[PDB]
Amino acid sequence: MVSKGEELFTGVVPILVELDGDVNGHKFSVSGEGEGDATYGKLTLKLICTTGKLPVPWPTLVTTLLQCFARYPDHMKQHDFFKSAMPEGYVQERTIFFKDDGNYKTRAEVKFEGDTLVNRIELKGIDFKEDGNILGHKLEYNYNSHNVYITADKQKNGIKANFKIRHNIEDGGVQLADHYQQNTPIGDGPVLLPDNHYLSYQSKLSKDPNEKRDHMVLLEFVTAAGIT
Ligand SMILES: [Cl-]
Repeated sequence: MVSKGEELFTGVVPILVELDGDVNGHKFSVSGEGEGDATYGKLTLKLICTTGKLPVPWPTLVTTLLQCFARYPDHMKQHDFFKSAMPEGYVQERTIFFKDDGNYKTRAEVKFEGDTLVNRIELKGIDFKEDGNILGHKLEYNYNSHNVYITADKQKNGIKANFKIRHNIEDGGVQLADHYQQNTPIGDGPVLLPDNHYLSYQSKLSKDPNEKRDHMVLLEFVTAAGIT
């Protein structure tokens, strides 16, 4: 295989996610577990709000709460930065602009801790309207399909990405969330720097019928594309 880190994703990998958030002073934490299967580009997570009631809609946290589980086609294997940075991992940082509303800033470390892939995140949100679509909880509990556009950032030995999420509004149009992303390796080992391509995402949100805590079950299907 074209990276040593790629070897770590040939089977099902257990996942842990931990997020600490503060949006307009409303603090919260989220803990999740699940598994990823990069051979099929699939991951499943159950995420719990461990502080009680989540003060923002679950859909607004989907992108923050594992691009190393993308399925890269065989002809694209030299473009998989994410797996090449494993097991030491990478930092993923974003600014997320909600149109006509506030923004999230996130910093995450995605790395192996033993045999488990862990995503540990800090999120800060500011400038939200208390009666906007986010703090007013006006978003549908569902998720559209999007492309994440990736380019190399050789100066940082990493990558950049951008994309636009469309969150359906209950009885309305959509709330846009414009994402800007950077990833840089944590380790010093060599990584794969890609040609321009994209990750095609499809996501499904659901609930565990036996779970009484505030939670989200998230299934993502992720496939790299955009190179002939
Ligand atoms: Cl929600």
